[PDB]
Amino acid sequence: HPETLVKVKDAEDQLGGRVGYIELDLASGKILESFRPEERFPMMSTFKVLLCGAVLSRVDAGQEQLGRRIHYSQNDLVEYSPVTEKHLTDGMTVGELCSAAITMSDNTAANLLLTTIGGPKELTAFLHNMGDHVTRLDSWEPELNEAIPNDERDTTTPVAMATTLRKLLTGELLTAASRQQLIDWMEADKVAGPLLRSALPAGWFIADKSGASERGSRGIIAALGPDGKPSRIVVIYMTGSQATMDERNRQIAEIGASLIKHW
Ligand SMILES: *[B]([O])([O])[C]([C]C1=[C]C(C([O])=O)=[C][C]=[C]1)[N]C(=O)[C]([N])C1=[C][C]=[C][C]=[C]1
Ligand SMILES: [Ca+2]
Repeated sequence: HPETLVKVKDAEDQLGGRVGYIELDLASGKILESFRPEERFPMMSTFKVLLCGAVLSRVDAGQEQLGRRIHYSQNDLVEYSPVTEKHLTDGMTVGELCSAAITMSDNTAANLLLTTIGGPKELTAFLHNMGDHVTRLDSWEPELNEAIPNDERDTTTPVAMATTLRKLLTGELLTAASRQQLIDWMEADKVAGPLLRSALPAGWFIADKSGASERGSRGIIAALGPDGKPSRIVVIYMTGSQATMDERNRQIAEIGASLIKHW
């Protein structure tokens, strides 16, 4: 069962492109191990967590309500909108939109939530304002990461993402209720079964968020640990290859197995 760094390097040998990885201790924030920690990768759908962090920050500031209902029309729908496409008559609450963006990777939900904050540049401003001067969102879904490769637009680094996720889940950046709501949505993720979850032993906690481009890229962010409580953050990104989705998934699952077996 290869050591995690050995397995990450092997994944990159087999896939082509780059694989980036970091593991942080959740309590201390210390980097436990990493590979390409400071290199840029496309965020893909992993940004949806950060988006909902910004929404929750607005809640905490008295500027938004999770119960506020948003109506939208057929013309607002984009690709990969399995939840929002079923609510054209009734609309969805802000909190429902975050649940759908996080748990189902719903793209229209994410775009609606981006409208609530004024667009991708405002999410960047939110990240900047929490001390992340690396991560940037510039585009909407689904063009995010599909229109001509890393111009630094729509990218993060493993360390920036892991650091920022730790601050959202543990900091007093968010209120206790909002921190808990964010991790609850990640825990309820429905679409990342083939990834880290496939390696997870019974009894363990995981809160995660996956992402994909059609070709070349995959990723996941997670807070996980034994005995029902998260104790570490893991971020894995891969980009730049011509590997199949099955291949990409397999390699993330095998990195997961290594990190669990060598915990
Ligand atoms: B997202 O990664 O930006 C988004 C939706 C999506 C999420 C996931 C996941 O694992 O959470 C898997 C697949 C799609 N990506 C896209 O909209 C992207 N254009 C896309 C579209 C089709 C297939 C793969 C990627
Ligand atoms: Ca290499």
